[PDB]
Amino acid sequence: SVALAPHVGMGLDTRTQTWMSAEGAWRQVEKVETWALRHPGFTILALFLAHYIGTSLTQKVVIFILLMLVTPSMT
Amino acid sequence: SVALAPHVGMGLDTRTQTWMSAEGAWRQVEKVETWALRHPGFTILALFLAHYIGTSLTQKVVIFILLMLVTPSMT
Amino acid sequence: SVALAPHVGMGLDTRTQTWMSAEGAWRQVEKVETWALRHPGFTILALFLAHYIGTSLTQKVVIFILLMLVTPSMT
Amino acid sequence: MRCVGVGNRDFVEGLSGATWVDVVLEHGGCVTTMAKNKPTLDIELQKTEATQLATLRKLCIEGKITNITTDSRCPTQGEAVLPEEQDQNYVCKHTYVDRGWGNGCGLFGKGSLVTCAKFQCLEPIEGKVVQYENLKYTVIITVHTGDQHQVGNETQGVTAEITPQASTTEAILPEYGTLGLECSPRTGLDFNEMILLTMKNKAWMVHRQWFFDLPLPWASGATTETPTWNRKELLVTFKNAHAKKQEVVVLGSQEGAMHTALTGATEIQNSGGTSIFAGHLKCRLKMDKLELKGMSYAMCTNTFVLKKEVSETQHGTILIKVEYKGEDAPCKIPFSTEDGQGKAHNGRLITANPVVTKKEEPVNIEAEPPFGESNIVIGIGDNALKINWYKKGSSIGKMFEATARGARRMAILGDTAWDFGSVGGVLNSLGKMVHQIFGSAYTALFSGVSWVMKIGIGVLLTWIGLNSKNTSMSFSCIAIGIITLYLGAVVQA
Amino acid sequence: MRCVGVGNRDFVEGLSGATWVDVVLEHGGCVTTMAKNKPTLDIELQKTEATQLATLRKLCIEGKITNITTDSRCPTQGEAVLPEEQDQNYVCKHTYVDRGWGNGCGLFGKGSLVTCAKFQCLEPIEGKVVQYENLKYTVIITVHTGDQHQVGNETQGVTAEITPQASTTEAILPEYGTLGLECSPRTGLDFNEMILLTMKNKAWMVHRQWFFDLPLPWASGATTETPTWNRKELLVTFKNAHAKKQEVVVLGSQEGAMHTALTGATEIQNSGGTSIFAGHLKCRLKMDKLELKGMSYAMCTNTFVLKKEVSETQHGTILIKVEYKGEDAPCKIPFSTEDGQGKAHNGRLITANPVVTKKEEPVNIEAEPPFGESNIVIGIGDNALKINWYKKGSSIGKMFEATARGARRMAILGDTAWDFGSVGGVLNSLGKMVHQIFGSAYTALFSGVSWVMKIGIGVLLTWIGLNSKNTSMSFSCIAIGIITLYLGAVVQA
Amino acid sequence: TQLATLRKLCIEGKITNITTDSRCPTQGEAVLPEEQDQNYVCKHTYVDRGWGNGCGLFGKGSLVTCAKFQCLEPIEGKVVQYENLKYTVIITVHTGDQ
Amino acid sequence: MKNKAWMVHRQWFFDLPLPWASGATTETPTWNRKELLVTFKNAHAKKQE
Amino acid sequence: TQLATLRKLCIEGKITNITTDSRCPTQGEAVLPEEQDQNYVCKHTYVDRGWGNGCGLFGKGSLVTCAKFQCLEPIEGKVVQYENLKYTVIITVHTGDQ
Amino acid sequence: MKNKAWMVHRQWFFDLPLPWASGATTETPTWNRKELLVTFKNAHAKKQE
Amino acid sequence: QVELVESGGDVVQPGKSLRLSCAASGFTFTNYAMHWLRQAPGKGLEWVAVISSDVNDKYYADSVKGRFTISRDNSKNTLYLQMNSLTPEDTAVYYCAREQAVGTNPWAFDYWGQGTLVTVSS
Amino acid sequence: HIVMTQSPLSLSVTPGQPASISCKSSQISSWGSDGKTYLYWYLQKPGQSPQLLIYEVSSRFSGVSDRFSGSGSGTDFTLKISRVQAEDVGLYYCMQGLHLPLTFGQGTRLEIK
Ligand SMILES: *[C@@H]1O[C@H](CO)[C@@H](O[C@@H]2O[C@H](CO)[C@@H](O[C@@H]3O[C@H](CO[C@@H]4O[C@H](CO)[C@@H](O)[C@H](O)[C@@H]4O)[C@@H](O)[C@H](O[C@H]4O[C@H](CO)[C@@H](O)[C@H](O)[C@@H]4O)[C@@H]3O)[C@H](O)[C@H]2NC(C)=O)[C@H](O)[C@H]1NC(C)=O
Ligand SMILES: *[C@@H]1O[C@H](CO)[C@@H](O[C@@H]2O[C@H](CO)[C@@H](O[C@@H]3O[C@H](CO[C@@H]4O[C@H](CO)[C@@H](O)[C@H](O)[C@@H]4O)[C@@H](O)[C@H](O[C@H]4O[C@H](CO)[C@@H](O)[C@H](O)[C@@H]4O)[C@@H]3O)[C@H](O)[C@H]2NC(C)=O)[C@H](O)[C@H]1NC(C)=O
Ligand SMILES: *[C@@H]1O[C@H](CO)[C@@H](O[C@@H]2O[C@H](CO)[C@@H](O[C@@H]3O[C@H](CO[C@@H]4O[C@H](CO)[C@@H](O)[C@H](O)[C@@H]4O)[C@@H](O)[C@H](O[C@H]4O[C@H](CO)[C@@H](O)[C@H](O)[C@@H]4O)[C@@H]3O)[C@H](O)[C@H]2NC(C)=O)[C@H](O)[C@H]1NC(C)=O
Ligand SMILES: *[C@@H]1O[C@H](CO)[C@@H](O[C@@H]2O[C@H](CO)[C@@H](O[C@@H]3O[C@H](CO)[C@@H](O)[C@H](O)[C@@H]3O)[C@H](O)[C@H]2NC(C)=O)[C@H](O)[C@H]1NC(C)=O
Ligand SMILES: *[C@@H]1O[C@H](CO)[C@@H](O[C@@H]2O[C@H](CO)[C@@H](O[C@@H]3O[C@H](CO)[C@@H](O)[C@H](O)[C@@H]3O)[C@H](O)[C@H]2NC(C)=O)[C@H](O)[C@H]1NC(C)=O
Ligand SMILES: *[C@@H]1O[C@H](CO)[C@@H](O[C@@H]2O[C@H](CO)[C@@H](O)[C@H](O)[C@H]2NC(C)=O)[C@H](O)[C@H]1NC(C)=O
Repeated sequence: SVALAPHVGMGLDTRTQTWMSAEGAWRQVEKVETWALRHPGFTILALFLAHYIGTSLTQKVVIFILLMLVTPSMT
Repeated sequence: SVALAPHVGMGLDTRTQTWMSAEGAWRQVEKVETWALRHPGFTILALFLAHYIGTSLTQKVVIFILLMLVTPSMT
Repeated sequence: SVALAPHVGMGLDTRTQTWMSAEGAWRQVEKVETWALRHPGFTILALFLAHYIGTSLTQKVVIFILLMLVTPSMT
Repeated sequence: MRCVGVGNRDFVEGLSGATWVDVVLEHGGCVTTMAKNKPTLDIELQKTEATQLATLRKLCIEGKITNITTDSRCPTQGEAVLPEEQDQNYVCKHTYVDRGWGNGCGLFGKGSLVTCAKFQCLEPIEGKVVQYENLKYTVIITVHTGDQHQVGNETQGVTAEITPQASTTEAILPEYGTLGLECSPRTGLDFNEMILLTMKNKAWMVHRQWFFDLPLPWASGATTETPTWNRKELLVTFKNAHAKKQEVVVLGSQEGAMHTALTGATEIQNSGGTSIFAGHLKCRLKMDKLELKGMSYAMCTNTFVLKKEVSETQHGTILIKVEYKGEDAPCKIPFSTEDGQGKAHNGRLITANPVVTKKEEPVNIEAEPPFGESNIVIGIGDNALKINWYKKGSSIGKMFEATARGARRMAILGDTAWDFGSVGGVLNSLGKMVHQIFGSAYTALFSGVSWVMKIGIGVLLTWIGLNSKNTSMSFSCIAIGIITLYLGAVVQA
Repeated sequence: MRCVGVGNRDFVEGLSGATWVDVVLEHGGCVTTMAKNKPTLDIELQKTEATQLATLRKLCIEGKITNITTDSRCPTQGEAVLPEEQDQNYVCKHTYVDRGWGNGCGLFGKGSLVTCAKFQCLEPIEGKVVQYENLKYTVIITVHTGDQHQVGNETQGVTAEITPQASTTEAILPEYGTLGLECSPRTGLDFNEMILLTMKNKAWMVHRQWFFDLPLPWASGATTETPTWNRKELLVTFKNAHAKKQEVVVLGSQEGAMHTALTGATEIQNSGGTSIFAGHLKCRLKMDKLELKGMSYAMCTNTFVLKKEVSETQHGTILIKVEYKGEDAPCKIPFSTEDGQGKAHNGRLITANPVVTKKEEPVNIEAEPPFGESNIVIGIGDNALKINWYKKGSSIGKMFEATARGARRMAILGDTAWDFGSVGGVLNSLGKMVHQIFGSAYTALFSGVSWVMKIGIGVLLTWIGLNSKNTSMSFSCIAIGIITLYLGAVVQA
Repeated sequence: TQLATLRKLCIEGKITNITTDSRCPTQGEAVLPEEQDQNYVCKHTYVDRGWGNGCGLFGKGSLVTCAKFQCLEPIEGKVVQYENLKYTVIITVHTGDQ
Repeated sequence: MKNKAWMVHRQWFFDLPLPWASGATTETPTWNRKELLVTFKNAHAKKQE
Repeated sequence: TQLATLRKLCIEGKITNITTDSRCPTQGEAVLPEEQDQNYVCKHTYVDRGWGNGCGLFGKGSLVTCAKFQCLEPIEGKVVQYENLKYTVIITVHTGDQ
Repeated sequence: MKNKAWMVHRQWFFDLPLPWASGATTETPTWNRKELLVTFKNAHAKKQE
Repeated sequence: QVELVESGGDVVQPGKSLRLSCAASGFTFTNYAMHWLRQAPGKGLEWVAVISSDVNDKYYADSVKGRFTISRDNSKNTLYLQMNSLTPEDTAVYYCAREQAVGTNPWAFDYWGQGTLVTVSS
Repeated sequence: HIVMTQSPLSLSVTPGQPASISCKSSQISSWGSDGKTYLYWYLQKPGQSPQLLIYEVSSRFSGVSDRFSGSGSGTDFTLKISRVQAEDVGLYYCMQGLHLPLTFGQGTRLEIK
C-alpha cells in the first residue's frame, strides 16, 4: 500500500506542525518495540550472529542494533 | 545475410540521432543473453577450457568472457 | 533482430538437407572476412593486446584469434 | 530569441583584432554570438539540401523467379549444360543427383544436373551520390531585437545560402547592418564518402565503402529498362533434398533485414528535394559591418510593468518580458542588476540593445543574472521595476558542465571542435595539429569496433595499465583506456 | 478416480502389520492409497467448517467526530479541565497555547486548553474465535471403480463427517466393504491461536497475538449496538499550529489501510457457515475390512477398442479408456506389459483390479508404464488391443522430484510430515522426535522473519560456515544455510 | 489562486463485469475480446485441467480474468504557479493606542 | 482530498503507487497503473477470483 | 493432419493514428488516454519546450506518441499432437519384373 | 509462413524477437511485444515520428 | 455522511410537464451512475430510470418508456428528471438513490434520498 | 422482467423470537460469468426512506446489526432475524438486480405480536 513512504525527510519544512507530528514521531520505534516484545527468539539469533561476525565490541553492538532495527523494519 | 554487419563504427557521427538507435544498441547483448539462457552447458565447457588454458586469473577470465561472447555469434 | 541467432545446433538433424544450407554455412565467416578487409587497424590493436596478455605462444594465439573473431560480430 | 530552449546552444563571446570569430555551425543546435557594441545574433544551420542526384549502384531487396529449367547428364558424362546458363539473366548452380534405370540413363551412378531460372528484381534500392557542385547550405541569422513574437519562434530570420561554388555570401540584417559570413562548405561532412541509399520512399546517409560490401545483387547503376544483376545467387536458394531433384526458391523481401543492417546510419528526408537534415558546417563571422539600432535614441523615463513571469533557460539566462506603460518615443531601456545585498554590478545583458520600438508592443529582454541571488532593476531607477530572481547552483558546477559540453563536442566534431570559438591564437593551431595526429591514429586503429566492444577494449586496457609496472606503458595504456570508455559511452547518441 | 488431474496428488504405498496407513490430508491435495489386495481409493479433505463461533474484541475502522467542544484556563493557574473528559465517549489531549491581553487573561503566559470530541465509531471489524467443540472436517472418499465417467469428477465420492467429539468415523462404500479412518483433528491445525476477523463480508485467519497488537481502537466484544471503545487517540490526530488553538480531524477510513497490513494470512469464505478451505488434517486409514469387488470373476476373451485417445497425466500415469466390445459376462480385464519384445512386466496397475460391470458402458483404467518404450497388451489372443506408449524421463529425475515433493511437504507441514504415508515404524518415530525438537528450536529462533530476510540471514550464515573452525563450519554452514535458503525460497504460499 | 489540476489519483475502486476464459494445455494463452479495452484490467494465469474439465490432453491450462475498473473517489494533485502567488503582510505600528 | 489540502514534495507525489490519470477533467479518465488496486487471488490452482 | 495453432508471430505491421501529447518540463510524465489500451504501441521520450512551444516554463519536457498497430500477414505456429501422425511404410518385393 | 512450412525447434520459437499474438482463433488478436517492429526516432529533441 | 436532497415535487394537472432535481453532496458526483425510484402510497417500490457514469447510457422502465427524460449535470451536482405526459396513476413519492460503492453490480442502491412527493390530479 | 414473490405478506412475532422471510424469484438470478447471485433486500422504516441490508445474499451492508442474515441460492432466497427488536418493524423489499428492469417484490411487513 501507500501507507509506507512517509513524507518525512523531504526537508521542505516550516515553523508550523506537520500533519501528524506528535502521533507520527514514535510510530516506527513503537512498531519495532512491539515486534521485539512479540518475537523474543530473534534477539537470541541476533546476539549469536553479532558475536560470531563482530571482531571488536563496538562492531558487535552496531551490527546487533542494525539487525534488531532492520528485521521488523524490513517487515 | 545483409542483416549481419550493421553499419556501426564508421565514424560519420552527427549530433542528430541515428536510425533505430533507440533499441539497436542493446540487441547485440540481448541475443547473447537469450542464447546463454537457451543453452547453459557451454558455460561449463567454456569454463573448463578457460581453466585448462591459464597461468593467471586475469588470463583465465579473459578466455572465459571472450569465448562466451564469441560462440553465440558464431552460432 | 530476428535475423540474428540462426536456428543451428538444436540437434534435430535429419538425413535430408536443411533449409538454405547450400550457402548458409559459410556466411558466418564471409562476414568476418569482409569486416576484416574493411577495417584493418583492429588487427594491429588485437595483436598488441594478445602480446601484452600472454605467458605462452599458444595463449597469445588463442587471445588473438578469439578477439578477432568476436569483434566483427559485436559490431 | 530564436535560440532559447534549443538545448544545444553555446555562447560565443569575444572577437579578433579584425573582428572575425570562427564558429562551427552544427545542424542540431544553434549558436549565439554576443560581442562588444554589436547586436548579439543567433545563427543556426537549418536545412542543408542537395539536388540533381546521379545514381551510382542499385541493389534489389525482392526478386521473382520464372521459367525453372532443368537438364541432367548421366553419371559419368561430365558436367550438365543448359543453353541459357551462358546468359547473364539466368541464375543457376550445378549439383549432383544419382540416376539409375528408373531415371532412364542406363548406367547406375551419381549424375549432375543444373537448374537455371530467370531472375528479376521487383523494387530495387537506389544508391545515390551527391557531388559537391550542388550542395546548398542555408545558414539563417536572426538578431536579438526585443520583439513581441520572437522568443523561440524559429520561423523568422534572415536567410543566407552557402554553396561550394560561391563560398562567401553577405547576409543583410534589416537596419542592423550586414555580417560577412565567409564560409567554407567543402570540409563539412566528407560527402565524397557518402551514398544516400534511398529505399521505399525513405533515405539514409550510409558510408560509401560499406555500401559496396553488402551481400545483395548489385545492378549496373546507369539508367536502363532491363539492367543486369551480377550476384543473383545471394537471393535465390537451391535445395537438393536427399539427391533426387532440386527446386529453386526466391527468398524474398530482404527489406526488413536491410532496416536492421542500417543501424548506425542517419536518416535523410526524400520528399521532393533531398534536404539532408544532419551534418555540421565550420565557418567564420565578419562583424565589422554590424551596427546597433537605437544608439542615437534617448533614455526611457517611465515605469515598466512586467507582462509574463520571468523564466530561466537551461544555461542560466533569465528571459524577461517587459511592457512599457509610458508616453514617450522609442528609446533605450536602462538596465542594471544590483547584486545580493549590494550595489555591485556582476550581471550583464545578453541582448545588446534592449530598445522599445513601439509603445503598444512589449519587448522581451533576455539577461543572465548574478549566479547567486540578485535583483534585476528595470526603469528610471526611482520608480523602477525590481524584478527579483534567484539562481541555484555553483560556479564550479558551471565549469564542470562546460567541460562536459566541450568534451562531448570534441568527441562529435573530431578535431574541428578545437577551433569552435577560437579567436585565432598560437596555442589553437598547435592543439589542432596534435589532436589531428592523435585522433587520426585512434580512428585508424579503432574504426568499426562496436559500442559494447569498445567499452570492453577500454576496460581491458585500463586493467593492463593498472597492472603494468613500467610508468610509461601504464600511463599510456590507462589514458587510452579512459578515453575509450568515455567514447564508448558516447558513441552513437 | 476423483484424484486424477489435480496436479498436486501423491501416491501412498505399503501397509502396516494390521493394515493401517497414516496419511495427512491437505486441502488441494488428494492422497491415493494403493495396496496389495485392497482397492486403490482416493481421499481428499473436502471442506472444513465451523459453527456457532463466538466473538471477542471487536475493533474499529473509521470514525465520526461531532460535538467538538473547547475550554481554556488562565495562564499560570491550574490546568484545563472539562467534564466530558471523564466520559468514555470523548477523546481529547492537553496542549499549551499562548494567551495575553488579547484573549482577556490578566497576565501573559502559556495557558492550557482542551478540545474534546465525541467518537461515534462506525464500520466495526469483528474478530471471532472458534473453539474445538464446533470444528467439523469433512472427508470425501472415491474408489478407482473403473466407472464409465469419473475420470476427474468432483461429485462422485462418498462423504464422511469428522468432529472432535467423534473422530473414529465409519465409511460404507458401495459393493466394496467399509474403511475406518481414526483421524485426530486436535493436532492438525492450531485453531487456538487463530482469530477470524470479518471485514465487509471478507475474513482471514490471523495469529491471536498479532490481531491483539493492532494500533486501532478496540471494543469489549459484546453484542451491544453502541459499545465503549478504548485507545481512541489512534484516530483523532489532534493538531495545533502557531499555538493559537487546536482542531480535530477524523483521520479517514482504515478499511484499505489495514488491507495490506493483513497480507500474509490465508483467506476464508464466511458465507453463512464459515468454510475455511485451508489447513490440513492427519488420519489413520486402517484398511482391514475393505475387500475389493469382483475377485472371483472370470477373465474376458473378446477384443477391446479404445474410445478416448490415451493420454498421460502430470505424474506419468496413463489413463486407458476401453469398452469391452463382446458379449461375455462381467469379467476382469487382462493386462500385460513387455519391453523390447521381452516380457519383463515392468508395469503396474494403479487401479487395483479393473472389471467391466456392464458391457455397454466403457471402462477406464489408470496404468503406469516404465521409463521407455513399452507395449501394453489388454485383451487375450492374437487380436488383443495393443497400445504403444513411451514415457520420457529417467529414474534419477523421478527421485529428484520425489525429494523436492518431500522437502516441500516438510517445509509446510513441519513435524507432522513424518506421519505422511508412513506405517508405524521405529525409524519414523525416531526421526519424528528429532524433527520436533529441531523444528521447535528453529521456529522459536525464526518466528517472524520475512521472505527477504531469511535469504539474507541464510547467505550470511553460510558465509560464516564457509570459513570457520572446530566443525562449527560444517554444522552451521550445511544445516542453517541450506535450510534457511530453502525456507526463504518457499515460504510464501 | 487560479491554480491548475496536474493529475488525479484514485483511492477507492469498484470492480464490475468479471469475465473469464480458459484454453486447453499446449494451446495459446486464453483470450477475451475485452483485453484491449481502455477500462479493463486483465491478468493471465495458469490452472490445471484434464478429462474432468472436458479437455482430452492433461496438463496445465491458461485462464484469464478480465475486469472493468472505474474509480469512485479520485484524489487530485494541483500545482501552483508563480504568476498568481500573493503574499500579504500586516504592518502594525506601536502607537500606544487603547 | 475531501476538503483537505496538503503541500507535498513534487517528486514524492509522482513516486507514490496509486493509479493516475491525465488530470484534465473529462468523462471516463482512462486510469493507468490500475493493477495496484485490483488483486488477483488464485484459489489453489482451480479457478481465479 | 488437424494441426492446432499455438502461437502467432507477425512479420509486417502497419501504423495508423499517430497521436502525441506532451507535458511541461517539470509537470511529470506524459499521459495519453489510449496508452492503457493494449492495441496501441508507444514510448515516452524527452523534448525541450520553451515559449515557442508555448508551455511558459523553460526546460526539458516529456511527450509520448501512441500509434495503433496491426499485423498484415502473421506467421502461423503449429503443433502436431501424437494422436494424428500417419507413418506410411511401403514394402516392395524383389520379384523379377519387367 | 507465406505458404511454406518448416520444422523449427519448439524452445527456439518462443525466443524470437517478434510480436507474438495469442494463438487462439480470434478476428482481432492482441499483440504483446509490439515495440520490436515499430521504431521511434527523437531527432535532436524537437518531436518524434 | 452521504446526503441526497430532492426538489421539484408539487401539485400539477395532467399532461403538464415538471422537472425533478436531485442535489447530492458528500461524494464525487461525476463518477457515479445515478438512479430514480418511486412508490405510490400503499404500494411497493417501483423503478423509474437510470443514468450511467457515462452520460450516454440512459435507460427507463416499460411503464414509463418514451415519456420521461433523465439527465445529469456534473458541475452543479444535481440530477434532473424531466417528466412529461404525467397521469394520475404516475403520481407517487419519488426517491433519488445512489450507486453501490462496494460490490460487483454496475447498478445497485447504497443510499436513498429524503424523498419528494409529486401530486397529480384534476 | 422478473416476477418476485415473498412467502409472508405479514409477520407477527413476539420479541426475542426469529422471523424468516422467503422471496422466490421467477427465473435464475445467478450471473453465469462470475457465479454470483445478485439479490438485494431493503428495510423501509415507518415514515422513512428505505435503507439497504443485504447486498448479494451472503454479504451484509455496513451500519447493519449483525442479527440480519441472508440465505438461499437459485431463485429461492431467505432472510433470518435471530432477535427481533421494536426497530425491526417495516417493509422488507426483496429485489433482483441481475437484469436491467429492476423489479421489487410485493411489500411484506413485520409487526410486533
Ligand atoms: C517463360 O515462361 C513464360 C510463362 O511460364 C512463357 O510465357 C509464354 O508466352 C508466350 C507468348 O507471350 C505464350 O504463347 C502464347 O500461346 C498462345 C496459345 O495459342 C496456341 O498455342 C499452341 C501451343 O503453344 C499453338 O500450337 C497454337 O498454334 C496457338 O498458337 C497464343 O495464342 C499466344 O498468341 C497470342 O499473343 C497475343 C499477346 O502477345 C494475343 O493478344 C493474341 O491473341 C495471340 O493469339 C501466345 O503465342 C505462352 O503460352 C507462354 N507460356 C505459358 C503461359 O506457359 C515464356 O515464353 C517462357 N520463356 C521466356 C524466355 O520467358
Ligand atoms: C484513426 O484514423 C482514421 C483515419 O485516419 C479515422 O478514420 C475516420 O473514420 C470515420 C468513420 O469511418 C470518418 O468519419 C466520416 O466522416 C464523414 C464526413 O462527413 C462530415 O464530417 C464532418 C467532420 O467530421 C462532420 O462535421 C459532418 O457532420 C459530416 O459528418 C462522414 O460523412 C462519414 O459518414 C459516412 O460513413 C459511411 C461509411 O461508414 C458512409 O457510407 C456514409 O455516406 C456516411 O455519410 C464518417 O462519419 C473519418 O473521416 C475518418 N478520419 C479520417 C479519414 O481522417 C479513425 O477514426 C481514427 N481513429 C480510430 C480509433 O481508428
Ligand atoms: C456488465 O454487467 C452488467 C450486469 O447487468 C450488464 O448490464 C446489462 O445492461 C443491459 C443494458 O444495456 C441490459 O440489457 C437489458 O436486457 C434485457 C434482457 O431481456 C431479455 O434478453 C433479450 C436479449 O436481448 C432481450 O432481447 C429480451 O427483451 C429479453 O426479454 C432487456 O429486457 C432490457 O430491455 C430494457 O431496456 C429497453 C431499452 O430501454 C426497454 O425497451 C425494455 O423494455 C427494457 O426496459 C435491456 O435491453 C442487460 O440485461 C444487463 N445485463 C444483465 C445480465 O441483465 C452489462 O452489459 C455488462 N457489461 C458492461 C460493459 O457494463
Ligand atoms: C512568429 O513570427 C510570425 C511572423 O512574424 C508571427 O506571425 C504573426 O503573428 C501575428 C499575431 O497573430 C500577426 O498579427 C496579426 O495579424 C492579423 C492579420 O494581419 C491581424 O488581423 C491581427 O490584428 C494581428 O495584427 C501577424 O500578421 C503574423 N505575421 C505573419 C503571419 O506573417 C507569429 O505569430 C510568431 N509566433 C509564432 C508562435 O509563430
Ligand atoms: C459426474 O457424476 C455425475 C453423477 O454420476 C454425472 O451425472 C450424470 O451424467 C450422465 C451423463 O450425461 C447422465 O446420464 C444421462 O441421463 C439423462 C437423463 O437421466 C439421459 O437422458 C441421458 O441419455 C444420459 O443417460 C446422468 O443422468 C447424470 N446424473 C446426474 C446428473 O445425477 C456426470 O456426468 C459426471 N461427470 C461430470 C463431468 O460431471
Ligand atoms: C451535539 O451535536 C448534536 C448534533 O451534532 C446536537 O444535536 C442537535 O441539537 C440541536 C438543538 O439542540 C438540533 O437543532 C439539531 O437537530 C440536533 N442535531 C441532531 C439531532 O443531529 C447536540 O445538541 C450537541 N450537543 C450535545 C450535548 O449532544
